[PDB]
Amino acid sequence: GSARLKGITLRIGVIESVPFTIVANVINTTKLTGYVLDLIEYLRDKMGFVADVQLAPPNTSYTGLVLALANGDYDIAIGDITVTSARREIVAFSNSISDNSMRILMRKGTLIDGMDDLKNGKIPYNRIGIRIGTAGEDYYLREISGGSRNFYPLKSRQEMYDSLLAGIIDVSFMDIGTAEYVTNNIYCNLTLVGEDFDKSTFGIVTPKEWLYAKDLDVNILSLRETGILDNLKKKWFQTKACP
Amino acid sequence: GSARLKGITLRIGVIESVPFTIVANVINTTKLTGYVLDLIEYLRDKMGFVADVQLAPPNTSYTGLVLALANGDYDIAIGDITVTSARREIVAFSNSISDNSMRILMRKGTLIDGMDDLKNGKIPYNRIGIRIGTAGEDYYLREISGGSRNFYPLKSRQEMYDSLLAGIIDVSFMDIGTAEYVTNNIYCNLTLVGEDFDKSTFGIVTPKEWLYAKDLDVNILSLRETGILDNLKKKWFQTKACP
Ligand code: MET
Ligand code: MET
Ligand SMILES: [Cl-]
Ligand SMILES: [Cl-]
Ligand SMILES: [Cl-]
Ligand SMILES: [Cl-]
Ligand SMILES: [Cl-]
Ligand SMILES: [Cl-]
Ligand SMILES: [Cl-]
Repeated sequence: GSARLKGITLRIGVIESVPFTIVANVINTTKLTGYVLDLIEYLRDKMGFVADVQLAPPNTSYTGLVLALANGDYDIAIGDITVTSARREIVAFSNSISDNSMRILMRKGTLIDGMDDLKNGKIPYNRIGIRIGTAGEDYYLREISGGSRNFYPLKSRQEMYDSLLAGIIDVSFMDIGTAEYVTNNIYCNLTLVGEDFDKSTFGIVTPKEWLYAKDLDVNILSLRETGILDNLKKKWFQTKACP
Repeated sequence: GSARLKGITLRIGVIESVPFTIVANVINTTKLTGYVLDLIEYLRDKMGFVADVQLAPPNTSYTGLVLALANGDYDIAIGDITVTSARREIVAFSNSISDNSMRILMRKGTLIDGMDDLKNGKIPYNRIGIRIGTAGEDYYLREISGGSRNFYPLKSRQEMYDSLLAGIIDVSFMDIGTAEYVTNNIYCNLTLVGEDFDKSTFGIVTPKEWLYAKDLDVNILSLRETGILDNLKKKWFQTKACP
């Protein structure tokens, strides 16, 4: 059957990723803001659930978040979470909240023209940094290395940026939204190269055969139709600090 | 509960729309080809269902196709079918098979800059053609006419083209993929104008709470990941016959 989320408490898993989910230390506690938190508020206001927002532990991967939900740790998870076939085997996803694709990230001045350089072996595989438990890893294993885990593994975006800046790796992969955001606002010495790749979608993770699937989907689609999702994207992503 | 589609017969509703579902008569019998027919065969090969493909009667609308499925006339429906909030109330949708948006269609030479001209009343409402029972109608009512069905109603794409060419209407709306195909291959004197609008997705229509939801979704996502959906889009949409 189906039912409405009105009155229900949802444990909502979120994962740090600026400007989707921004974690600020304050004194001492944490305050969450961002596209995701604003989305939650639009859904809460319309649907009437009580939002119990739970930030995933540091270094949790995207796959880890999904598995945690599947094991009953959260009721739903909201973020820049790519819909993939392996994930869909164990959880369901809402209608898409955003289109997505990936970009190559590198230091400015690095002699890389695009994905051909990665696939032709111009870069040593152990100098391609890949965050384990991400769709980027899925792409890498499918399209670059033929199943071999021969990349430089990364535990977080922060390790990615630090390793690029330190010259420990030469490239990595990011989703296009955050890729643009961080290269235009935080790391002025990092840049994007090549064509975008792996066109995909982000969706809200839910349990398989969830009682509340229809309620959530109708509401997401209504936010899409009425321009709210576009408004939130502009609010959080249309900024550029770097000169 | 859940089940696999192997060995199961699916009645698959399709709807004429070149080059998604292309309908020919031959000598008397009907032949179907296109992106949709190829997609069905990719899914059949991997999932092992028995395909019973059924073409919707002439002048069936997109809303009509969805309602026919909800009434039990089909098991699934595959085509250039937009996922909307109103439809999700009565049916479910698979994982997206394609991103989508709409374009303004017009005769070459018509002095329309973009959607603002329609919203400002540059065009008399009876010269804006809208196919009833489509997402274009939904958009018109929400964003242009404040709920007033004051447009020139159309029963099919053919009536849309004929009406534009005869000078009975000045503009209509199409999905981007087919809009490009038709103006680049069939009607060389029609053209597209303005920014894209109503970003959306296409999905396979299924019953709500369907037993086979996961099997279908995992397989669509696998076709995405392995590049088959990209290959199919290239095969059917890359052509440009017009000079
Ligand atoms: C470029 S990989 C970034 C994370 C990705 N959106 C995921 O869900 O795995
Ligand atoms: C521009 S409306 C074209 C039909 C649309 N894809 C629908 O499902 O209603
Ligand atoms: Cl969707
Ligand atoms: Cl990323
Ligand atoms: Cl499911
Ligand atoms: Cl999707
Ligand atoms: Cl416009
Ligand atoms: Cl169309
Ligand atoms: Cl449902």
